[PDB]
Amino acid sequence: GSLARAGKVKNQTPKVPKLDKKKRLTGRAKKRQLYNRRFSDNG
Amino acid sequence: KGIVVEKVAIEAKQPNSAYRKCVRVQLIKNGKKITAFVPGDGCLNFID
Amino acid sequence: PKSYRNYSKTARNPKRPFEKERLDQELKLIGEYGLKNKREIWRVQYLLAKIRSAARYLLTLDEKSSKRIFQGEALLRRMVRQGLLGENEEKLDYVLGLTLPKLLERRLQTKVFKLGLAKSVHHARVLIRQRHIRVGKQMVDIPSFLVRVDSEKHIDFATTSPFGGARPGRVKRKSLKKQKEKTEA
Amino acid sequence: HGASRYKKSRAKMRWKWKKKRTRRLQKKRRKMRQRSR
RNA sequence: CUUUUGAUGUUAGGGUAUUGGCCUAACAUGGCUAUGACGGGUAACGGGGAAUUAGAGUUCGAUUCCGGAGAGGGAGCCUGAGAAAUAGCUACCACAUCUAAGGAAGGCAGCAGGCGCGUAAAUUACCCAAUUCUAAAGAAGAGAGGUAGUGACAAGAAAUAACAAUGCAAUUGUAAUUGGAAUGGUGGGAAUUUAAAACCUUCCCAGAGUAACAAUUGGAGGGCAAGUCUGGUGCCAGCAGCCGCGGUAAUUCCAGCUCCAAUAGCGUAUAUUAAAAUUGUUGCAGUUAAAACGCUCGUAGUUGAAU
RNA sequence: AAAAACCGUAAAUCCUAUCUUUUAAAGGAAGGAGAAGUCGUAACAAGGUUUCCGUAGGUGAACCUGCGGAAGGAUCAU
Ligand SMILES: [Mg+2]
Ligand SMILES: [Mg+2]
Ligand SMILES: [Mg+2]
Ligand SMILES: [Mg+2]
Ligand SMILES: [Mg+2]
Ligand SMILES: [Mg+2]
Ligand SMILES: [Mg+2]
Ligand SMILES: [Mg+2]
Ligand SMILES: [Mg+2]
Ligand SMILES: [Mg+2]
Ligand SMILES: [Mg+2]
Ligand SMILES: [Mg+2]
Ligand SMILES: [Mg+2]
Ligand SMILES: [Mg+2]
Ligand SMILES: [Mg+2]
Ligand SMILES: [Mg+2]
Ligand SMILES: [Mg+2]
Ligand SMILES: [Mg+2]
Ligand SMILES: [Mg+2]
Repeated sequence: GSLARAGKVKNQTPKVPKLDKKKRLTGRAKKRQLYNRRFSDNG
Repeated sequence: KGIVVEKVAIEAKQPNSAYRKCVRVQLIKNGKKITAFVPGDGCLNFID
Repeated sequence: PKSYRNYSKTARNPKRPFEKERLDQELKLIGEYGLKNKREIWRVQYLLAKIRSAARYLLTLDEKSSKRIFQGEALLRRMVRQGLLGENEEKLDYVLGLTLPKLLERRLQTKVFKLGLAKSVHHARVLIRQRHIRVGKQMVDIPSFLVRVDSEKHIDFATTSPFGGARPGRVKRKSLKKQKEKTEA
Repeated sequence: HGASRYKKSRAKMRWKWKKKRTRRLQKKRRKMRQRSR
């Protein structure tokens, strides 16, 4: 039948590159940051 | 493991409306034939 | 044949992955004691559960029974030696009142922070991992080391550390080098 | 399907007529199997 | 069901290392069974044990130790204290080697290694130094055994920063800027370890700033923690274990940003345990949801006043 | 020593006889799913002949009729 429509929208969407670097913290420092954001500034 | 024999399209159940992409496979182990679904947006044309 | 050395696990998963209150309480504890994952909390919970199970089983057993006397004295001695019971509450019924902050207070990290000697609990963890700390003439670099009662008065800097009377590190020596060739030419 | 036969809460075909239809079919099958023996 | 051709016993012998229908002759008609015989199936070697469970239970155990069986499939045999032995011998069935065609040789379910099979599994390495065994018993030998190579089966510990000053919303905190200390990972050389093989530990030299020495895998409607944010598509493409989403406003598709979870780990498939008081002895239901035999008698079974 | 005979232990091959598993097929006849199909209107209200059970006949189809039973009835009542 009409199985030539496969992958229509994937080829339709226009490509866009990603942002530059924005490195993140890993491990114990990340948990420290989460703790400070969720509890320290709130009272 | 198996060898691809045919590509087909299958209807969806009644409240929905689409054509799902599948292949027919003959198994190496015992020669039987099964039907398998190909997941992904355009993954069917990865298959010959 | 197969080797005759064995092994065992030390932690367990919470059976209910997205409970709000448990998650908030765990974040409390992690931020208070400066830990890395939920695995550390879970391993301490495992240890405490084993202790409590032994205590319950002994407490069901008959008063002035032989098994009760032997195993209860052994367990109470272990608990008081670890620094968890005290002096006026060694009765096998105060074992069932032990909480998570009690055990989690005996880590070398918390002790190094509380004994002055470090500005913060994170600073404390960093110093332990860089070979700066001794526990009685033996240098230790593991923050989960649990300190016993008779060993908490011997925590100090290491003799091979720049903070404990030795040569300075790779940065001081390079700065002094560069300064020397600057000032001699 | 014991005493719950002939239970009617959904507008289906009557139970005894379905029974009769099945019996007619079975009689045909028996005759055609006997003819080969 | 078994019993003509030993099935159950008695008598006399034979044979064996010894008892025995183990075998031979004569005699008798016995032996087992609804408390399941005789048969069928097992993707069944049995235990010590393993997984999960409050207590009961359910499911696994080819595989470190113990016992049994076998060496392509069957049968027979020599030596010897010990074998119905297979890196001992003799035949037949299958497979296969060399050849001057007359003939002669064979058995990896021992260690490596190859083909095939498949979703599914490592080096044709070093050594007798340790544990032990054999001998004409210090001194020889041992793919038993040990050592290394491959190895995200499984298990334990544990980095990817910390601090100070200055600015800045609230003593904090840090989408920031400055500046000095502290450290392994990494390269070289040693002291050691080891059959002057390599790990590990310990010293000396060099050596972090976008510390580019740059963390991932799945998700964000509900169950279930986390976005009524932008662009594209328009019942198509696709998503979704389940309910569901998709016709211009798509919180669910395809992307960008941001958040959430676990984290050197995280998803998917099949099987199994709890959840399941949905197999119920503890502990289920049977008027109408599934389910009291049409009715009575009756053997086996289960249960039976007081002294 | 070669070589024979006999009573035994007995691989192997063949012919029959059952049994277990897998499998071909003219034709016949069920079930499930799908699509806007054709014919009627049997059930749900007294559904326009109250419904239903066992049995026995008949008819394109759903169904109709005889004999005995029930209320889960449209009657807890003269
Ligand atoms: Mg019923
Ligand atoms: Mg006889
Ligand atoms: Mg076994
Ligand atoms: Mg064995
Ligand atoms: Mg073989
Ligand atoms: Mg043999
Ligand atoms: Mg052989
Ligand atoms: Mg061999
Ligand atoms: Mg091998
Ligand atoms: Mg594997
Ligand atoms: Mg030796
Ligand atoms: Mg001698
Ligand atoms: Mg999205
Ligand atoms: Mg279960
Ligand atoms: Mg259960
Ligand atoms: Mg239960
Ligand atoms: Mg029930
Ligand atoms: Mg009755
Ligand atoms: Mg009517």
